[PDB]
Amino acid sequence: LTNNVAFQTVKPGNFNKDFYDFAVSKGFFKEGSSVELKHFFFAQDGNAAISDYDYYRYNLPTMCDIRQLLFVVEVVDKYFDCYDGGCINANQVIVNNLDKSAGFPFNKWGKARLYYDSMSYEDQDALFAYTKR
Amino acid sequence: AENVTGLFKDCSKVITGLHPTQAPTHLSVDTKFKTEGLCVDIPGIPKDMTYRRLISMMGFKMNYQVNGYPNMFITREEAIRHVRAWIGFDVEGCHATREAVGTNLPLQLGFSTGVNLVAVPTGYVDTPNNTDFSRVSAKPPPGDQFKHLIPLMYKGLPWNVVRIKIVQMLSDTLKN
Ligand SMILES: [Mg+2]
Repeated sequence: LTNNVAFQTVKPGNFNKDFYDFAVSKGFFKEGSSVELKHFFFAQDGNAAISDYDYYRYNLPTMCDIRQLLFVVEVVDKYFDCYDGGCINANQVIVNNLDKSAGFPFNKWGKARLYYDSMSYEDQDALFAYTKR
Repeated sequence: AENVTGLFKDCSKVITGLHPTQAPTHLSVDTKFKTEGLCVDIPGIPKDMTYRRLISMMGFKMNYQVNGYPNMFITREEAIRHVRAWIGFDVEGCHATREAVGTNLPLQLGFSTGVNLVAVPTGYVDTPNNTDFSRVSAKPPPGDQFKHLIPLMYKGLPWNVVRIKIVQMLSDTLKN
């Protein structure tokens, strides 16, 4: 999109020295003991994002045994017959935390509050009806 | 004759006694050279130049009395004055098998602190050159309640790591 690739890095964590001094004062963290420190804030260097996106190479085309699949789909469906679903109008959705990111390119002009707050119920129902075709 | 002790009981499976030279004591020499309390040089049979005899270290009972040395067992009053230094201790061992039989090898080490180390079976095998601290093959005790040790025959550790771990554990437990 733009003329230079961005390299994102991941900073290390922060240390709470008072609690560590407390815990060693009360006799924790002994050598050879069972409880210890195993959970840290690991840092990453430059080409971290792409080196993790590259992990999709384990996804390969897969052809399924169509008949046994057509049976197990019925059984799985039967595991799922105690609930109720169906479309609902715009004025019945429940959004917790209307203050998260809105994806790309929208995140250039505010959080999800903006778009969930600048489109009347008519526009939302019209958008649904549109994607239904 | 004679009262003896399990101390240094040569538990090797081999059947022949020792040649006078390269025998540690008198009892260990074979019977050929033995002619009334003395050994006689028979150049007929020569000396083996390779042999591995696993030695036992079972009952070591020290009550020595010297001046510049502090005795290693204390009474019931002095041990009371010196609490804050008490630490439990218990060991679970194994048995020697294919090259020698008769003794125990330590395998697990507990402490009053929750730590449990575990070592590899080693013993003090002697050799025509000298004594040698080397690996030995073993097997758990046949007691059924000891079956929870069968996995532990495939964990470490070389003793040169284990004793360092012990030193550091005791250090950071009793330094204050
Ligand atoms: Mg025990």
